[PDB]
Amino acid sequence: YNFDFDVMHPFMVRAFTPFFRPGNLLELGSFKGDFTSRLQEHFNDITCVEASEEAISHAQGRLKDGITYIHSRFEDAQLPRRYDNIVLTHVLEHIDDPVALLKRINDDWLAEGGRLFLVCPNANAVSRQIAVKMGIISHNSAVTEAEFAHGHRCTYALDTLERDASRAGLQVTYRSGIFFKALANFQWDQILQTDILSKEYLDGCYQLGQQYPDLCASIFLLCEKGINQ
Amino acid sequence: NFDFDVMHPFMVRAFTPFFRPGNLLELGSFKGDFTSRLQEHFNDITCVEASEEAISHAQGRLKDGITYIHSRFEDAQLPRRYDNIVLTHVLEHIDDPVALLKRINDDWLAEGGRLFLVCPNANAVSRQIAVKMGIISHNSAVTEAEFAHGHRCTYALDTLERDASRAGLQVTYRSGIFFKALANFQWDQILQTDILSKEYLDGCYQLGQQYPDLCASIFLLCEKG
Amino acid sequence: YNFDFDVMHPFMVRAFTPFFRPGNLLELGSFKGDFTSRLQEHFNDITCVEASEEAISHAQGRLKDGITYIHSRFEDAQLPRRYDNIVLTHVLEHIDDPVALLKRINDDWLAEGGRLFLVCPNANAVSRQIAVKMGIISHNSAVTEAEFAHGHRCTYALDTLERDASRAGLQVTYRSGIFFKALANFQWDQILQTDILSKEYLDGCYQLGQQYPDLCASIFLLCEKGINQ
Amino acid sequence: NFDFDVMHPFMVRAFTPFFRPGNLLELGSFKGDFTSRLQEHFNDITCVEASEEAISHAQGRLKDGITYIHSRFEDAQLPRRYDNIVLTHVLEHIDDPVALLKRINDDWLAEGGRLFLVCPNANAVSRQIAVKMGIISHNSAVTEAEFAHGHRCTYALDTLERDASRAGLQVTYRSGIFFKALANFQWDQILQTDILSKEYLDGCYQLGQQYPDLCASIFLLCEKG
Ligand SMILES: [Cl-]
Ligand SMILES: [Cl-]
Ligand code: NA
Ligand code: NA
Repeated sequence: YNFDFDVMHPFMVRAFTPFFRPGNLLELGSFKGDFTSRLQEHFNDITCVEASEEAISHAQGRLKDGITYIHSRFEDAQLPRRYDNIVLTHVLEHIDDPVALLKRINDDWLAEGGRLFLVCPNANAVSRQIAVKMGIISHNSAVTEAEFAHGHRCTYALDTLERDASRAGLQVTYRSGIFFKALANFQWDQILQTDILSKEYLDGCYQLGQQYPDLCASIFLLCEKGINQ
Repeated sequence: NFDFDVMHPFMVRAFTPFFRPGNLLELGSFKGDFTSRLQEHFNDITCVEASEEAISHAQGRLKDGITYIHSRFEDAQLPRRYDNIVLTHVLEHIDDPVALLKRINDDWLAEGGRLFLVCPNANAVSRQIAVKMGIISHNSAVTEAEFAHGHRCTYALDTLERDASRAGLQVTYRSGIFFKALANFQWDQILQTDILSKEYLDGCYQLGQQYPDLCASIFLLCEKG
Repeated sequence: YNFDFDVMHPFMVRAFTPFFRPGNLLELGSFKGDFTSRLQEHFNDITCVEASEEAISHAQGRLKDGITYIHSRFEDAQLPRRYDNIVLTHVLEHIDDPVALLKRINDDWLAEGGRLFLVCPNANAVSRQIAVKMGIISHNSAVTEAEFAHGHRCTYALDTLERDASRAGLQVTYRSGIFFKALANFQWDQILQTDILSKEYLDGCYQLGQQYPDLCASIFLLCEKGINQ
Repeated sequence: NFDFDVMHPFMVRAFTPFFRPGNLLELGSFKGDFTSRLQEHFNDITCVEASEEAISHAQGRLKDGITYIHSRFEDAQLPRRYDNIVLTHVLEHIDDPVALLKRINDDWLAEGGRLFLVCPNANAVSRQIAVKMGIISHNSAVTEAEFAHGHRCTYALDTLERDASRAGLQVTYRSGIFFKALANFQWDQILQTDILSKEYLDGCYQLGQQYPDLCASIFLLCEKG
């Protein structure tokens, strides 16, 4: 059990489902294709952009047909088309110039009526706030040493995430949160090996999280295209 | 009027990303004040309203493309099932709310259809301040004036989802509409002044989504169970 | 490990400590003396009112000197004195007429300058809200069957608790919450047998709970005497 | 003025149940506006203020029982240690806030003494609405105007407790003062009207305690580590 892959990925797909547009999907930062496989249950026409040849090859081997793979960094990517749905989940925090990426999404890649599904780890998640109170993390939006090593350049909260989307020219249509998270991953991974927490308890955390977006594991902005000339 | 001038447009904004293609049923359409806004999104709207006077008034002021059904909910015979059903600021008046919601689930929602269920929120900031002030006993109380207006309940997210769930609906999304720190009587006064802008109101709508429990109205997006 | 006795009792004493007045203390509903023993670290002159002869006898055996024991129901209790500190923790929810008890506290028992420490289980605790979303409990302020069996007649939240204090003539001076609680007791009691959660993590829950009173395990009103004639 | 007329009295209300018997030190007492309120609770108050003009003004308008110390914090030589230390709306101006807090911990607090640390809150409702409106980039930003006024930080509970902790203080209680949904410029306008009562303001103070993160100002009660 990995909390991110086994718990968060499915709830993210749940969170997105009511907002999906008919048509195609673009997955930015598809890596090894773990999230793509869930998206394939919803879309037959998926385009995947990933900078790592190794990751993109693994995906290619594992996933079913109907994926267009684009091996590129986002700033160099030349896409053949515009997209009805764009997924950017746990990628923006790794980008040196996040406004410039969101701006490409707005200006170059969103179809008319298209939607961006923008999801990042939340600074203000309960578990993270507890770690801040414990002094393990200096403050909520801090980037820790491990985090920086893993490539994080920011730790978004709803305030700074909407700022950057807004700065990029996107229209933010909906703000929400995914999964009320009171334990840290290291704790989840241990507890999930036990029968202490049920699947219903997890579903409850998802359900309650919608009522306290600011306290969830990940925060979620639904965005639409704004006119920029 | 805060409710018609501020709340109605934000309710439509909140629904817009969830609307399904197809038709729409408005339950409790009254004089058509909300229907007019919905007409910007749908050419095929069916309206159910028990007051003949109200429904007559709407018919007078709305554009073509409306099927009007003059009936109590318990008596209503609808000719189709619906991709979108709106029940906004109605359920808190209903003596047996779960029974109405169960008709929606079992009879009126199309497969794939969505119910837009919106009710005034007991935990709204302005109401909580009124409770702290001793004006209202507690958040989910029904005041004498509200009871006189026909309220039988003051929903919060907990009680509203309970009733939807008991009816057999699948509650898909929970949210709030408008971060509300002032009472209607105060808004109606301040709205005559230039102390608050439209951008302020927009800001309250945006912030509201981040604190659903504190909003003016709470919103459950539901699907057929 | 019992979450209530091992985790909540000590945090309750922490929560109270900054507000304690010099002088004596009255503990209403002292039962077997589990909480009294912690209070004895702070006060040498404690008066304990308890309706159960069995419980009050157990306390008597176990606790150190400096306790005045009063075996009475609250409505019949004739106390010799007024008190600088009154503790009513997890008792008010068991009372058929809670305003009438709080009114005795205001009118008969609080000394001038005296403080009431009023603590009840919170309807809106995170764990409880999750159980509501799971459909195990109908709504936050519901009283479940097990709860009713244990003697609960109400499940307070900050709104209804301040209402009743106010109705009784008390002045509510401070509102807070004790312990950010995302798991149910049955889960705590299992997890506490493991090394999954540390003492620092628990302290973090206490610390964060103060910032979200409405979501804590127990809610806490600090009250002072109001004039009633 | 919202800050002097509403905020100051609620700050005293918030401190009152935590006050220790003994003496009190007010750091950054300026013209004595807050000191006058504290004088209702303490006969032995020591005031530290760097502006000679300000401190002269206070001396003119305050009652006996005040020791005035005209000094920068870094230079201040205090004759005693203090049972109560007040540092309200000062720390956000200090270039090295942890260094000031460390002097408080190590040199000025009496054993058993309490520090009343209060700063304007980045996550205040009114500020969050301003951020959603695009007026301020984000909650903890410092605006040009605020920077011109000397702010170097916009604290929230997370950053304020971080700095107190780094100084070696023991953070004993965390709270908020005043649930604030309107900006000062809006309060100052609405306060001229009769749209909001004193009971409304009291209600905002009461509700604020239940949502510290959303208050006008945040309040840490600290003790010596
Ligand atoms: Cl159907
Ligand atoms: Cl000392
Ligand atoms: Na442009
Ligand atoms: Na009386």
